[PDB]
Amino acid sequence: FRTFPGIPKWRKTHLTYRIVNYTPDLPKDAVDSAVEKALKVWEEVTPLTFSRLYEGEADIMISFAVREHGDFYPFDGPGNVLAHAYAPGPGINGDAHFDDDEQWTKDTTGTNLFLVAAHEIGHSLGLFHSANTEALMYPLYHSLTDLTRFRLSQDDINGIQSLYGPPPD
Ligand SMILES: [Ca+2]
Ligand SMILES: [Ca+2]
Ligand SMILES: [Ca+2]
Ligand SMILES: [Zn+2]
Ligand SMILES: [Zn+2]
Repeated sequence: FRTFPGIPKWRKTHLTYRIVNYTPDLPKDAVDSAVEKALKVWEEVTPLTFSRLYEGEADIMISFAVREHGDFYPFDGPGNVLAHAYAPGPGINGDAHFDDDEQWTKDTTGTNLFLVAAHEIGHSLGLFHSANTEALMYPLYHSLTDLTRFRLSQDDINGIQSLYGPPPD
């Protein structure tokens, strides 16, 4: 595992999230599930908790965008960059943007939302790119057909617990 410079991390244990908009690619409740599922992955191995907001600014703002959206890093059309997120902090920090020029799916027939979400939210919680090929933080998005087999790798667990520790009890 690897962490950002000056090891940015949330100084609080309870974080809020907000799904700013929805993609035409999927039913709305499939986006919610993917996100809440992605949150569970991290929540389970740390004392971190999450709650949802539908107004105001949440710690982690989630949205779907195309090309040039609200920042200095415009998306790039089909394929390649799938999504991007900011390390812990105020404002756009912790925020996660997803490229809609991809076909987001609940399965592996295009770009699986849950898988990329899990990855991006890694970045939101302070994790950088791992060198371990079997890790979720590894920069390689494979069309991991076997979602049925997915398991957070010990490397990812090590890295997130380095910042927030194991669950309370
Ligand atoms: Ca934020
Ligand atoms: Ca792209
Ligand atoms: Ca699309
Ligand atoms: Zn962006
Ligand atoms: Zn990444």
